[PDB]
Amino acid sequence: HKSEVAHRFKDLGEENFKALVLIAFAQYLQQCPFEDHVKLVNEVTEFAKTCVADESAENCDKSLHTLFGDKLCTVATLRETYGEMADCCAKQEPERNECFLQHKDDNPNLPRLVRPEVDVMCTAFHDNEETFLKKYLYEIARRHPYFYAPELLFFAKRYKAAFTECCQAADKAACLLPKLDELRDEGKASSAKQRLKCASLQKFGERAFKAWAVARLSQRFPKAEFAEVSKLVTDLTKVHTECCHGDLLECADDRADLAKYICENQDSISSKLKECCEKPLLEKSHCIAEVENDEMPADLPSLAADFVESKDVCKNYAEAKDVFLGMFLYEYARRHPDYSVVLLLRLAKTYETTLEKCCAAADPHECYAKVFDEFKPLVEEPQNLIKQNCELFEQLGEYKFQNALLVRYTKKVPQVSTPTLVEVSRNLGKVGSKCCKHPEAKRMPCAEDYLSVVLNQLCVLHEKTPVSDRVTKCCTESLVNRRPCFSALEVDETYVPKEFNAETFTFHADICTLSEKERQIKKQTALVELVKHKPKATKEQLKAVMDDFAAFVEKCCKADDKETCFAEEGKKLVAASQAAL
Ligand SMILES: CCCCCCCCCCCCCCCC(=O)O
Ligand SMILES: CCCCCCCCCCCCCCCC(=O)O
Ligand SMILES: CCCCCCCCCCCCCCCC(=O)O
Repeated sequence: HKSEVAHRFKDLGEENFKALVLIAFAQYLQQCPFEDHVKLVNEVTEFAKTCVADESAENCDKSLHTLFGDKLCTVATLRETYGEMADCCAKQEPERNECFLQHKDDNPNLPRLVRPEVDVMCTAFHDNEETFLKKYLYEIARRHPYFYAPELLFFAKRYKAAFTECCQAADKAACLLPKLDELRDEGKASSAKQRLKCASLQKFGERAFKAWAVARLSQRFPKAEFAEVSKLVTDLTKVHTECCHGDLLECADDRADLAKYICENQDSISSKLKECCEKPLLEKSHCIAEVENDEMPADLPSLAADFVESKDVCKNYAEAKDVFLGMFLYEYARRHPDYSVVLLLRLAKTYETTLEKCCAAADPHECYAKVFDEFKPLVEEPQNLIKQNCELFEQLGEYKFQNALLVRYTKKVPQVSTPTLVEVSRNLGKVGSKCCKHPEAKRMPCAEDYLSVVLNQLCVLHEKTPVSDRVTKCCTESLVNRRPCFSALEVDETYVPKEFNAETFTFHADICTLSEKERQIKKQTALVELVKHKPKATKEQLKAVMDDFAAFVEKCCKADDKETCFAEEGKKLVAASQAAL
């Protein structure tokens, strides 16, 4: 263990080191040009090979934290470009690394990355493959300076995979665009989850996080003993607190540790793990954390012995409340992978709340014998909406369904921005497609999964530009109560309808040109605007107007002189709708 650079270069491989060095630098120095970092990276790599050859050589003894610092502080235009940051360089180390972390900018002012024409990509990718990929790695890096670097590195390679396949396929855009849309979407998702998880830790504190993890880890490793789960939860909770804080190496090394541990103690934890524990350093902890729920033990009791019918319960509770409730959750979670992490927390919070009454009451055993009764309705609420709504998505496909929701929520929260209403109805809709194709024993996690990100995205927009007290309530409640609070929203019976607008219901023959996506967005803005103009309108009345609009369109887009039909027939539609409503 002579040299941390040498170890990390041996550990990683040149090609990975190089990628990670690049992502590291790109995250701290977001206003420098790609070609500058190639210079850095290669300067570091060239250096890193010295030490691999002879860990005694100049500076090899130095700390990665110290060599990264020294590198940063030899950028000349550093005060010019960044200003405050430069002042960090005047600190001797331990603080200096902190000072660079402090003065990172999350969310700079940078132009949106344009996706080129398919053919430009494939061509460039052929012409010069590495410079193509790293360039774009450099661009996502600077735009997400707090994203775990090897996770990012993992996407680059799924990216490389998608070029390698489709730029040798006759119909390039037919292949590539969905693959890339998948990845766009799967990275915004990921890059939100991290922001949520960290924000959850600061606001709600370390306790609740452990609660969450226990439920989770127990769902995943049901054969493990509660102490093992506790060992895991604990270290895992360290890991999130350190990775949030933004130190790459602390986050990395901590994670590495945990992967060693899990694979060394493999038999104690999960059968479904051999696979992952084969994969090399970088992929290990990624893989572990993605992995399937292990199959549950056949020989499995009711909980009721240890948590209802035993005496010694109030003693066992009071002896250590958080550990006893831990045990409750461990036992309840591993019996139910088909529950949402959050569902299981509603059980524990409800349980908790009874013992607070019943251990302090005259007859404890009798104050609480009817408590798993209290769970019955808590488990059915999420189960029912799933059945109800996945039934409804079965009737009307993804699209007709999106419009069902678009009506639903526009009624509930009419004050929302119309685009905002369209995007979430659209996004929700998609969840329906994804999660409803699973069986019932597998739906409720999937949906928690998705809803949680949508529901957050929702609440960030709202944080920035507030529009509704009732929304604010949900976004400023526990991540446990979040989804129900939304489900609890009712039709806004206060709402004053919006002044009719001629232009809003005028359409032109340009929509017949537009892609089915493009069209649908046009149609769907209308439907909202319609809902916001005549909210007191019935589904029947609405399916009426919607069907007319639909015929109208397909009349003027199967007609000579399209433009003048849209002005004339549209004149009718509006008057005849204005009427019916
Ligand atoms: C001059 C030195 C600059 C810093 C070097 C770049 C940092 C790369 C090291 C990250 C190692 C990641 C370890 C994998 C842990 C995991 O499984 O996620
Ligand atoms: C290894 C011990 C883990 C500690 C387990 C904590 C048990 C608490 C379970 C109830 C859910 C807590 C959610 C936070 C919000 C609240 O209820 O106040
Ligand atoms: C920026 C703020 C936008 C807010 C959009 C308000 C619309 C509410 C959407 C909540 C969807 C959650 C799914 C709940 C399922 C249910 O209806 O029971």
